Amino acid sequence: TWNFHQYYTNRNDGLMGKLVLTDEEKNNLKALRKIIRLRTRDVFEEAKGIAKAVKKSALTFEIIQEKVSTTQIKHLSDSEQREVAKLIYEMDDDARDEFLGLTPRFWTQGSFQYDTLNRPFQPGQEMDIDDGTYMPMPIIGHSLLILLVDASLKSLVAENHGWKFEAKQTCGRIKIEAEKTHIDVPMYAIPKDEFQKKQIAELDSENVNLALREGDRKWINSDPKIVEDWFNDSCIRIGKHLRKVCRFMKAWRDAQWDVGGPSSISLMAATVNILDSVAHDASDLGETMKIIAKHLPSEFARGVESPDSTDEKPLFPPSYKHGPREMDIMSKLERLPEILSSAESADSKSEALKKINMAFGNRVTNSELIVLAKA
Ligand SMILES: [Mg+2]
Repeated sequence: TWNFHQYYTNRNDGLMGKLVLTDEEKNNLKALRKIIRLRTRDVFEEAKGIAKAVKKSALTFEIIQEKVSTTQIKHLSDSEQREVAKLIYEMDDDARDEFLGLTPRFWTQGSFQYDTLNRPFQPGQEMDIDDGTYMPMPIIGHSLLILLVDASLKSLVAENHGWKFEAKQTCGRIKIEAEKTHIDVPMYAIPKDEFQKKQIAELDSENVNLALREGDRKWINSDPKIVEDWFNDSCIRIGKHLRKVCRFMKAWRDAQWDVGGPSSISLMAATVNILDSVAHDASDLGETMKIIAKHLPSEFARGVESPDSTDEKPLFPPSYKHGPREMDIMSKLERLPEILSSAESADSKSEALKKINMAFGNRVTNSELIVLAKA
């Protein structure tokens, strides 16, 4: 019978040592995010410069266009530039007024904010950085904001070799395969007055709207602060070990799937439900990971519901809604406890390391992190 606590938690050779990024990596991602923010704000200032020239000495559309083709918005297709120029021209005094006072704001979400960003494992796997841009509007164009953020990202891509722009449904994305990193930029709309009033010092989820790229619906009520709050709360409530086991389950997914698998947020939600309803010992994360693995299939089978009550879709669908994908996820889920149990009862440290590395991959190599269990 073996103990795997050091295998999991050691910050040098242990799994945690292999997943957490160094302060340098962490700062390179902050620098990249700062770059994206600066360019977004700059492109908005250029566009607003044009619009301000429109409010002032009213100019012709063909002139507006000529000015637009000189700003970083020149990194859009000639048709998109046409769209931008148009929307800026067709603007009424009011919309233009509101627009000239709009300055985009930013707030990061996902792993990087939760502090659960794992070093990518298999080739193709990358670091996900979601940095949302919030537009303080009342209650302006959807297309105009989408085009301005798009123009910011494409303008940054036109400056760097190996960078790519991908237009996804809930965001515009910048990929950097060579650096194994990618940054999504979802756009939200928030109430202006409440934003200013709170600034002179939390908004209301009911008024935080996520813009959708295509479809009949161009906005949906979605606040990331809900999930962030929920996880932070669950972290204080459960303990410092929740983030660790969440990182471990995510690493497990990253090791069992080169691409795909259950979302990290479903694994997190389930893991928190388990740690909330089952007794465990934080001074032994191997035992805890065994409990978690043991209760995960039963959690994913019943279905995992988002900690956001406004979310109508679940993080993971229940059993009677499972297709090949969810059945595959249930296959691996049900295969993990057998691996931890097998590894626990190995015949040597090296074989225990071999068996336990069947779940998280060959990342931990030091077999001395595994030790005999005390009576
Ligand atoms: Mg993302």
